[PDB]
Amino acid sequence: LILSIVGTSSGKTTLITRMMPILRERGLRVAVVKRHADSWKIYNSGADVVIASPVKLAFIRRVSEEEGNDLDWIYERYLSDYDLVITEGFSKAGKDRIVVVKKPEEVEHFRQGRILAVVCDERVDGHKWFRRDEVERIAEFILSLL
Amino acid sequence: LILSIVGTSDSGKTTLITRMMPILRERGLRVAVVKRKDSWKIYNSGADVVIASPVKLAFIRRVSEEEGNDLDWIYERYLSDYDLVITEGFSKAGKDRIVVVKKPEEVEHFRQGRILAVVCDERVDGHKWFRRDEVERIAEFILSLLRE
Ligand SMILES: [Cl-]
Ligand SMILES: [Pr+3]
Repeated sequence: LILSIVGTSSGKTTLITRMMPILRERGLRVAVVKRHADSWKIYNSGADVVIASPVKLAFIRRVSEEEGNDLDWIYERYLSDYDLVITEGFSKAGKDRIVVVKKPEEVEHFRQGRILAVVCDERVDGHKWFRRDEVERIAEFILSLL
Repeated sequence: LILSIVGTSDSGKTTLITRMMPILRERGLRVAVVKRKDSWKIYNSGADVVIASPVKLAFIRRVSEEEGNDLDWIYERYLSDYDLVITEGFSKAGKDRIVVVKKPEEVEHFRQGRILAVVCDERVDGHKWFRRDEVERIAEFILSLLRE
């Protein structure tokens, strides 16, 4: 499953990070794609880099514009083994999304794909509506989607 | 093809790699090097993380210790479309290697795989030999082995 969590400036991050223990406890492997719209010397010289450590691996590579803006390429190439892929932002990709906002009027901004739910403290009309701190229920909602 | 750059000077390995890189790349070779705040928060919470931008992508992910130590596992997941993979270290993995040392007798400590050449300011016996400065010659040597 690929799902976008989108909305206004750090409410999105808190939701993702707070839901994460619950999603992982159910046995999901999860990746999060965040778009920005030494090893540096090596990278800067022309090489893509893997940095390997006992418990963490990092891979930094040049991509063409067409690759870097292509969510489904990124997924097919590197994330095909994951149960759940969540984007933070990547709204233009038109994936089904959860919209996380401060004010209900902001929801309107994010109709670039299908709105599965809205997370807001104030009443949101016209959508399935979760309050920001209902992390368990929102996680359960995502688990239902699969 | 995976080539290790091994030896006694951390800085001299890294310098040889970066000086050679523009020459290797001008041949339209695709090269990768393997070496030993919100995305950090997401990572800590238990997600693997992709940071995407129009021309650069970073994939940060949890591994077991054996996976992270395993060059072939890394090659498969990540590196199968490169024309050349360079390793900075990983001497004990036994890949063919270029050995970069200060003193000729240090060469003896890097015999875990095939020694293709030795980089040393002082002449070394029993191996193909370049000085530290001969970056174009060492780069070409690497291009040559690729074409065989
Ligand atoms: Cl080494
Ligand atoms: Pr309710």
